[PDB]
Amino acid sequence: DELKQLVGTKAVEWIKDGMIVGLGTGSTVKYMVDALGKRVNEEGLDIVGVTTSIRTAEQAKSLGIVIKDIDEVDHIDLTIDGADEISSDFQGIKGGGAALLYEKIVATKSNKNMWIVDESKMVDDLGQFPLPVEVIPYGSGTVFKRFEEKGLNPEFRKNEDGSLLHTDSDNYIIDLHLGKIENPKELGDYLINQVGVVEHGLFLDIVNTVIVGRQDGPEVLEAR
Amino acid sequence: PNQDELKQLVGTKAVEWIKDGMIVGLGTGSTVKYMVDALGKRVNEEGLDIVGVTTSIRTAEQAKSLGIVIKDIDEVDHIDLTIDGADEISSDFQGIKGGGAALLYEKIVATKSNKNMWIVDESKMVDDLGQFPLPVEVIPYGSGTVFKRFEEKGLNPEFRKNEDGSLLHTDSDNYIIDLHLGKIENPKELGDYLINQVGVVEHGLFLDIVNTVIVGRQDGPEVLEAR
Ligand SMILES: [K+]
Ligand SMILES: [K+]
Repeated sequence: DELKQLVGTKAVEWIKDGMIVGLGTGSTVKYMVDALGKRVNEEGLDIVGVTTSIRTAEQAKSLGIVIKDIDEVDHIDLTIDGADEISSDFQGIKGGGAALLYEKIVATKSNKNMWIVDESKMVDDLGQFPLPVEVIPYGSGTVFKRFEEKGLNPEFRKNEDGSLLHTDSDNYIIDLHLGKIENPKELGDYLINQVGVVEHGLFLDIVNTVIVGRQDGPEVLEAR
Repeated sequence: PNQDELKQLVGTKAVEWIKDGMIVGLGTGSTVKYMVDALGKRVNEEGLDIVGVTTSIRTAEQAKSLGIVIKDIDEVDHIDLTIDGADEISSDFQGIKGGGAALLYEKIVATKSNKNMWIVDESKMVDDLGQFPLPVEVIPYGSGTVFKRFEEKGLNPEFRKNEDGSLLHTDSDNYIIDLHLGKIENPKELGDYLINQVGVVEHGLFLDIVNTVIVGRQDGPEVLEAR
């Protein structure tokens, strides 16, 4: 929590008056949103937020931040979100919290993307964290069998009570337990070209800046 | 009229490919309607034994009303043959589908199927695809943004509406944007672009899929072996 809070506080230095800002999810982002509300309510910062989730929208609105729908703004200047893993090549896995689709829709509209993470999220190669894939329910068992045959070690995502998780768009999630993803661009191409795959959790050539929480403070890394 | 008679002709001709014990994918549309009627006849009046796998809620409603057994696609381990319609078939046997808004489940079923047969009246045969607007199935969240990207890309998009003017919802509860492209000279490139767009679930280009086409002509059905 200590690392998350220094990073969330540092991140809001990137926000400028007049901006439209995408706000992501996670414990790390929660600290950032609190520090953003601080600036809005003490320093007169004027901005509009777009969020990847309800929980964040409700937090931002309780702080007096104006939130609009994605299709109500003509651009997003900067989106600040967390990540489940970030590799040495600055490719990400996201959607551990099941919102990979809306996260990618917000990221794609955004001019810049910043990810804020503690040190434990930085890996050499992606793949220890299971890769989520959003799948149309009808035929999802057959998609699962294709993934099993390819060697991707698929598992359907469950709610705490063991029922199938349904996403915001009413799809299922299949997590792939891959171990190591040496070629994420090849895997992403395979996945998106499978019938019934709506989106996957590889966020490739997206993040521009990363802020990493280390024991000695936040470190800023430029990706692209 | 003449067009209904051609659709009737190919729908009746198509059911000859159906044999006892097959698992058959059932398409969607006004031509498929005749085929499902013909299949029902063979089931109820000839004791033909098969299992159907549907591509839309409409087709399942028709098949159930006829006593055709329908199984979920994930309850069958293979599909022998799928018989569906098409909005356009090009001279190299590529298709546009989705005029009936069922492109996604149509493509899911076709992909499981060992063989795919399309049944059409002669008006469906084109040299190049594209006069018929290309349907694209899109996630609702962010779909105005997607629409604007297509507009900027010069793709002439239009959201699919019901007859009352409200937005059409597909069986999976997505929207459809039809693209008024006029002529599509490189459909593989176009398919690749569309599927790579965030928020696009599936598109109506059905490339290197169809095996057999039955075309209803003025002098009868012509069977074309595509691949
Ligand atoms: K896909
Ligand atoms: K897509």
